[PDB]
Amino acid sequence: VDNQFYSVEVGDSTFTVLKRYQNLKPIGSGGIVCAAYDAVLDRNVAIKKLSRPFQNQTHAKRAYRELVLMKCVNHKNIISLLNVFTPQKTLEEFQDVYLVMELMDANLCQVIQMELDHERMSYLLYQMLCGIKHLHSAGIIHRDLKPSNIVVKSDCTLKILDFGLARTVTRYYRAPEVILGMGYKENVDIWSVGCIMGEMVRHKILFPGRDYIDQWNKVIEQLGTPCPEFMKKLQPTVRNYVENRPKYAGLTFPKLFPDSLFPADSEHNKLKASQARDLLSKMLVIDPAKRISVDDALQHPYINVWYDPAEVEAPPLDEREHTIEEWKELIYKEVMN
Ligand SMILES: N[C@H]1CC[C@H](Nc2nccc(-c3cccnc3Oc3ccc(NS(=O)(=O)c4ccccc4)c4ccccc34)n2)CC1
Repeated sequence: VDNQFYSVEVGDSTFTVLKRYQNLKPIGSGGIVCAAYDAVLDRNVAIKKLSRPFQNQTHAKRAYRELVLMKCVNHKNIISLLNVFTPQKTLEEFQDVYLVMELMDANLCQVIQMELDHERMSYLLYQMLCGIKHLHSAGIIHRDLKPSNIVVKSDCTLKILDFGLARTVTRYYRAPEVILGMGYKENVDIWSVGCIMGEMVRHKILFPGRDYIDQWNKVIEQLGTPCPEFMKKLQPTVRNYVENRPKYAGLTFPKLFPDSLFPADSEHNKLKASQARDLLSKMLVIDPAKRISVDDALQHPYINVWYDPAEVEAPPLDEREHTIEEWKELIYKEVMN
């Protein structure tokens, strides 16, 4: 049963996988990820090694939620699992989980460093929004979208790699309502998409900062101090702190995103430029009550040329604390079924 597996050294770690997976190359560390050729499917795959994911509750809750959710969702813009396995034979010896998905070519950090035409940028954006809408329809509100957890192929197809934060580290993309602990709804994810869109245009992180204080300052000093209605939705403590900040009017969007940042040589590109700038202005809106929704962003002219009911309207529960040993059991049952 273990002769089904072989081991190879990859850097500082050891991968022990099914024999079907061949010629492993490292493509990411931080679990460990390898590219591989899969002889049964005749295609390339990415193999992720979770080492002792039950070693603490943070690793374990995340790993478990991820595994479970991969069955609560089938959609081309979201990560899909081809295979799950462990080389260990019994609950007692169990250590590692390996997860296999289709191999993609790049993450969004890499694409952000490139200039893109409007057709590519808009298609990428459309796919993000489709994936999010599918998620929201399943009751999953992500709240942690970022360029590092989105991946693309050379043909511009896109996938979201994880399922976000639970109902209960890079933070530049987190919504104001998250950063300020204020409660949220579906369009909390529009903010992050706006941060990503804005970065793709400017080639610079919009709201960089070593901590949330820093981040909040970078947000208001560019977008302006938000309205009184927004302030009055904050808790006494946080509202105090946010209202006693140096005030700002902020800048308009032609100044935040000058005409020289876009391709605007032809009439096609001049028009798409102003339309891009319009969508940004509906997305980077501090007050969730005034921020565009996902359905409305899909209907926007910059995005809607791609619209397709098939992709947009595809069909769609406890969260609790446990010890290490209980997590190890929960997780092992999920990889074994
Ligand atoms: N420079 C290029 C970047 C893209 C690379 N191709 C590629 N294709 C697919 C996935 C990845 C990838 C890269 C780095 C880290 N993770 C990657 O993929 C995964 C992310 C999350 C996964 N889910 S998870 O359960 O492991 C997870 C999610 C969130 C937190 C913890 C664990 C993956 C599961 C199986 C296989 C790959 C997974 N990378 C090729 C090289």
